[PDB]
Amino acid sequence: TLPPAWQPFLKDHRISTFKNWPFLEGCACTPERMAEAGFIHCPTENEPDLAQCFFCFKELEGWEPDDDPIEEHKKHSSGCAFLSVKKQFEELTLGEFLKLDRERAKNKIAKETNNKKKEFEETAKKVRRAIEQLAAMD
Amino acid sequence: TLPPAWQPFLKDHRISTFKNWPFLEGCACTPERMAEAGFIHCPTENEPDLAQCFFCFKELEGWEPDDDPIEEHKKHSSGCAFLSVKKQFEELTLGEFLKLDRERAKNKIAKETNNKKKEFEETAKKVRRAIEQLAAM
Amino acid sequence: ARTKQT
Amino acid sequence: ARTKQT
Ligand SMILES: [Zn+2]
Ligand SMILES: [Zn+2]
Repeated sequence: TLPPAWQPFLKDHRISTFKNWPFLEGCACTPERMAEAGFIHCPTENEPDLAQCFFCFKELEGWEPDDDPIEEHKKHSSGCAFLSVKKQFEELTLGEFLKLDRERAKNKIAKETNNKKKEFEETAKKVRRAIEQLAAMD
Repeated sequence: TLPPAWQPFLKDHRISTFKNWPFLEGCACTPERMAEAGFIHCPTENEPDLAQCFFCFKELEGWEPDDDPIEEHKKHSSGCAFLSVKKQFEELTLGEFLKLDRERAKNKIAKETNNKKKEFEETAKKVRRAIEQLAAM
Repeated sequence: ARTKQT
Repeated sequence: ARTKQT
């Protein structure tokens, strides 16, 4: 019907990921709302309320019932283009859609790159210290 | 970049299928032209100039240099929606594009169905003749 | 051109 | 809600 890579652009798909979301009727951050804001549910053992924007890859936990998912996306990743998108999915032109998918691809890379950077810096701190320790023992 | 099912909507993909097409510069039915008209090259041992509309699945052989592929598509499959499409691919809305892909899907089925009809009618001729032969002495 | 024949 | 721990 539509290729798996592109399904996260669809609100109905995003919604469907919220398998066991705790915040339901009565709350500001319902699945309908989380999905409208671009969030995929992707919980861990560690933080089972974990949610990620499919477009800018910002990850957010510690959700509270009165949290407006849009306000939170705006606050925590103000530069996310998905926020600027006013048209519905079917109303986009292919050029527009393709322009968007490229941005997302670039965002995914930037996220992966920033992760590798932080892990590498961590590995470098361990190595440096170990060598200093040997120099200290000297 | 774009899923294989959908690539035939792109002129540059269609063009690429014309690996060994004989009608090149000088001719009215060049690959650029054939592709613009919606044709995929899909040659056989049997007819190595074979070409199909990716959208309505009409198949046409016996191409001549002065053949304008658009005039031929119009002539031989006048009801093909791809002909009605005036916008460039990038200018279509997803709804419009999806409306089109559904029509193509239906067209594919109708073609498969009409082929099966023809094969069944062929098998029926062989059967009839065999029975007639056995009715004789 | 012309309709493929069978 | 807050950013992830990292
Ligand atoms: Zn985002
Ligand atoms: Zn056609």
